[PDB]
Amino acid sequence: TNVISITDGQIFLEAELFYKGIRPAINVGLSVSRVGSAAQVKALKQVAGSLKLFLAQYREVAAFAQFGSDLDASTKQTLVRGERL
Amino acid sequence: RQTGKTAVALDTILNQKRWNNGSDESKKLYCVYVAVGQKRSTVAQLVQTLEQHDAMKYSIIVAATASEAAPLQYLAPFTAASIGEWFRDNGKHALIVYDDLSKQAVAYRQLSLLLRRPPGREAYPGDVFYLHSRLLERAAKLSEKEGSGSLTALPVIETQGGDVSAYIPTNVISITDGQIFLEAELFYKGIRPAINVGLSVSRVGSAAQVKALKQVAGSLKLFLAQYREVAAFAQFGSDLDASTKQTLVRGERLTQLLKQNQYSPLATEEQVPLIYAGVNGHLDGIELSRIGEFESSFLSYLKSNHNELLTEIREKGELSKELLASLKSATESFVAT
Amino acid sequence: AKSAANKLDWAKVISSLRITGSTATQLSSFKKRNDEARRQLLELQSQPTEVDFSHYRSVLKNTSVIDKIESYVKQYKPVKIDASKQLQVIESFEKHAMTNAKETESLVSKELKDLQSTLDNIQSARPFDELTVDDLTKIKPEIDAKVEEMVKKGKWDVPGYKDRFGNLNVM
Amino acid sequence: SSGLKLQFALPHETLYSGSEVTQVNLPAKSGRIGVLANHVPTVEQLLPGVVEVMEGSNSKKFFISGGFATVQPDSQLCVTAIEAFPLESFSQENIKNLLAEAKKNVSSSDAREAAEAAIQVEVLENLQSVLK
Amino acid sequence: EVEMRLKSIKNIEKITKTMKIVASTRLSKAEKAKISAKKMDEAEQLFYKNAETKNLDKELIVAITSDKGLCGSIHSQLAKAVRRHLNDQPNADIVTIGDKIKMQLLRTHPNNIKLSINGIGKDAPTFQESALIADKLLSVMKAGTYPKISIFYNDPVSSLSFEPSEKPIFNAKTIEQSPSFGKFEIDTDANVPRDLFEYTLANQMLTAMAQGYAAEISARRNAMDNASKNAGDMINRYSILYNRTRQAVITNELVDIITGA
Amino acid sequence: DRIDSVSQLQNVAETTKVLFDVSKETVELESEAFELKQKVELAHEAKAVLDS
Repeated sequence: TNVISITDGQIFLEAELFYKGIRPAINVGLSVSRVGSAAQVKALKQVAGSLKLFLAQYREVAAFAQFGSDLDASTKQTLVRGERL
Repeated sequence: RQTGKTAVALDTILNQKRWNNGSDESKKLYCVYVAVGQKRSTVAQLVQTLEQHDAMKYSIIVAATASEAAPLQYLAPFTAASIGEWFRDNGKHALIVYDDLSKQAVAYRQLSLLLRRPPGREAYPGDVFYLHSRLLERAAKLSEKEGSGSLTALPVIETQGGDVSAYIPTNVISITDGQIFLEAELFYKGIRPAINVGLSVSRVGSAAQVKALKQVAGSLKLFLAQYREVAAFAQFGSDLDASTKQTLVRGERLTQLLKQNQYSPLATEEQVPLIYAGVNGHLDGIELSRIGEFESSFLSYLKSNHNELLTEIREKGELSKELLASLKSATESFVAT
Repeated sequence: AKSAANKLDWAKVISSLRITGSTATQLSSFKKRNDEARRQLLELQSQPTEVDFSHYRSVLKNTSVIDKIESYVKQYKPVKIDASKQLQVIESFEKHAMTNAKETESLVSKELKDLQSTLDNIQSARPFDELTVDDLTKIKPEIDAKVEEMVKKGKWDVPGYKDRFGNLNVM
Repeated sequence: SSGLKLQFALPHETLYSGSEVTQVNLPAKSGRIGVLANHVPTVEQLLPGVVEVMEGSNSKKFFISGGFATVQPDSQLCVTAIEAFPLESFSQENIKNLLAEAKKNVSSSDAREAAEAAIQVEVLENLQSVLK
Repeated sequence: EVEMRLKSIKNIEKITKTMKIVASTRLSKAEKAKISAKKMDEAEQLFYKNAETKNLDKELIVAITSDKGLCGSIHSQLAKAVRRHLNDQPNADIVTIGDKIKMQLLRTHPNNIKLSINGIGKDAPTFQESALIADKLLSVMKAGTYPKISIFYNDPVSSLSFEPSEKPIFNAKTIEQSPSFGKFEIDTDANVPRDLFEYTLANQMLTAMAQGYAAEISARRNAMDNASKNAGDMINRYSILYNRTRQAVITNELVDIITGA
Repeated sequence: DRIDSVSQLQNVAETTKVLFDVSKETVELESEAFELKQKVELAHEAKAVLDS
């Protein structure tokens, strides 16, 4: 807890995503760099704005795993976007 | 934390206005709350709520601030014990409600682990049970040899995460004779009271129960236990028949009903009425959500229309079969208008 | 005895099968109940319309206004008056309601008598076998005219003249 | 609707669904059903023959071993056959000569079995006949 | 005992995943069959629409269930309709199809089940197997003489929006003399009515069995799916409890060791 | 059935106007509670001044 709070951030690279084979497997929801914008590169931010929403939507919509046929088609495209990202 | 079990205590105290505020010693239960380790602002809130509803006329609230020192908090429950002795020992039936006693335990922890005494189980001081008993065991109901007075106690313990399974919680639940468990979900799920009816229990249901709630509504008490068991199985099972579904709907309306709103103590007048009407199909036919006002209307109808029968149920001490029939007539009237 | 006052309306709703659909009578019942509710609320929640000058002023040793406050309180014994201005509106409403209800009740009694007599002229006064056929045009004044009218223009058929009867072949 | 629609959807795999055609001539139970266009309201159980479904394009010939072709008033020929057949896979020599004769061994069974297999006795001849 | 609970739930989850794979394997075939079967039945339905083929009026009782023993509401809903038919028409003969429907039909009326054939839901709905089942039905006890027969068959709308819905069958008498059968003509020599009755039974049965196998494969992907969700939730809860218990045990160990020191 | 349509009106003429009056005059009696609320509010105001 002290390591997290003292740091100006918490890129909590949980093991689970690493266990899916991923070498650099950060967690999408957990990482929140407070002063990142002041160090962000604008061109990247231009695209990462949509990346953040895609990740949040993938997390929000992967709940309906066993009811995906009836899921909204736009939600299916959002899931496709989350998977691709 | 912030479960308002303190508020459950406060409402319990406020009932020392429908009997104590009269003149009846036999009805007198001179409550004495406690304040063991609470933010002094909460103390002010308690004092104001006592004065406005006119409770401070019957409640001595010994105080121990969080800003106050540890020995003060530790000795406070002993002070409440002393006050309880001074009252009950005189021969009048009195009551007590210790405040959050978890703070008292933390104070005993400070007193032991800070002076020189080696710590015990759960890192807390070894004699936690000793202190807790010496508090609770003071309360009793002496015989006519000692004046037939009593000092009924409602010690309040606190956990983390609603933990029933803890050293202080479980050890105390061995000491106290009754338990009323307040959850976290229900505390945000469905009830301002949010008292886990199934989890809650008291070691004396028959002996010393509201003669209205047992002498006539003893079947209603067994129905309370039965409907609680019924709602226990109401999670994901299918619809085997209609009997289970009917029990579920009626008991759920009953549960949405039974929560006595905060600082609104008004009881020994139509207690049985909820279960009796549910089994007799008076309220159960109403919509579940609408009961939130239907109960109020039924109570007011009993008050201004069934005034003789309702007042008798208050005073006669039992809801007789004849009074049951008159209440059935009043129930028909409530269903009608 | 406020039970009886709404008892009549509760009984009426119990028998309002002919009175169901009251568009502006349930609103009046709501107004009457709201008046009683506010009256009970004023009686219960509000303390006495008085001053606890027996001791409370003494608790204020140098109030220097408890005398003035009690003076205003006693001099404000009648803040205002009641308004029982219903003295001709009540009479006119009563007249309209009573005349209409009396007309309704007399009409209902007359309907009861007419139904009873017609049934007495039905339970044994429907000679379905030996009544003269053309006497139907006597009992039904338009039967003769329409029957002459029906065949007169040229059409010899009517819409389902035998809907419940048979036409039959030779056998 | 102009033309004539066919619904050739057998219990194995549906072939045609309301497609337009100029002829669907087929071997009915009482005869040869040469319904070209529109046809009339009459549906017939069919006999093993050739259904040269003449679409707007050429008439594909497939020796079909049974069905019923419902000539719905909408020039719809609901040919719910029991078997499917190509214009090329339904055409062969050795497969249509030895299989029936080997099946004639089954005809050596008891009376009801022979009564059943009497259909198979001439079943394979139809395909080799309509293969052209 | 929490560890055994977590591991047993994990094993049940693995078994559920295996059942899901088996469900996919069977559902591929069931859908493949139902695709053509629906069109096959629509072909003769076009005639039943071409001629209003209402059947009026020894009447069989039927249900739809494949060779599996219930999945959520696959067998239960059909069993309820079977019990309703048994109450309404106790003298109605039962056609026991597959296993679960066979067992449910044997339950109500012993004198109703006229056949007991098992393992119909072995795979996709096959034309020849369904046709032979019908031909045996068309030969067993004069089921053609059965004036009416209602197919209490699954109607899977998209995933599971179904029950054993009841429909009529146009029989030998009800095909020739239908009121709008004057539209489509028949031949005295061709003996159309009997053949139309038999083939209508065939198309209805094949389409209904294919739809029911697809719907129960759905019950193997829409009832075990709920069971998979329950296993996921229980596994998350148990994993939380065990991870908390291990951490708390280590912490209490450190506290005890230091408190000793 | 005509008799039945007349049957409901039988025991309704007894108290239709009685209800018309009971729900009218008792509701008319609310000016007393209004003026009493006025005096009680004046008492609350002055009592609060005294409490201040």
